[PDB]
Amino acid sequence: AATSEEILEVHTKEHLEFIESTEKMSREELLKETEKGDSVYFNNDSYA
Amino acid sequence: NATLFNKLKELQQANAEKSKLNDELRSKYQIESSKAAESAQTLKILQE
Amino acid sequence: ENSLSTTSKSKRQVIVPVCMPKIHYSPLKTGLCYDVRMRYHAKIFTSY
Repeated sequence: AATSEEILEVHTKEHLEFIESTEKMSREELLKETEKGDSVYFNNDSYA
Repeated sequence: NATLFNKLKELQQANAEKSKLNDELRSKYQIESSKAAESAQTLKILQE
Repeated sequence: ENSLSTTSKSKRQVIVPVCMPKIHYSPLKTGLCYDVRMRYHAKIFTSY
């Protein structure tokens, strides 16, 4: 898998903290961020 | 009418329980997934 | 058959030596990347 060092080269800190925080969210929080973004879906099993 | 309604309700009940079985398999899937990732990472460090 | 028909019983002297062929495409293979760990990420059936 990709480490943080190579993935921060083009992507920002805030996006990485966002995707790192959305790993262990609730059910309803993942559903709320799924309806928040433009045609996306998150998961508990999404980060790795 | 009675036979058709009993078939409908049995099919609805099967559709109700299969989602619960799928969610159970999803939870077991995630629990296996974390250890699978750790074993893969340790094999990578051994490889390096 | 031919009237050309070269006629000399003698061992021909060696001209070139046999070396590694100077090509760099296709004695090689084609790389493939695949892992089942991408199949972890699925969707939460939420609406119906």
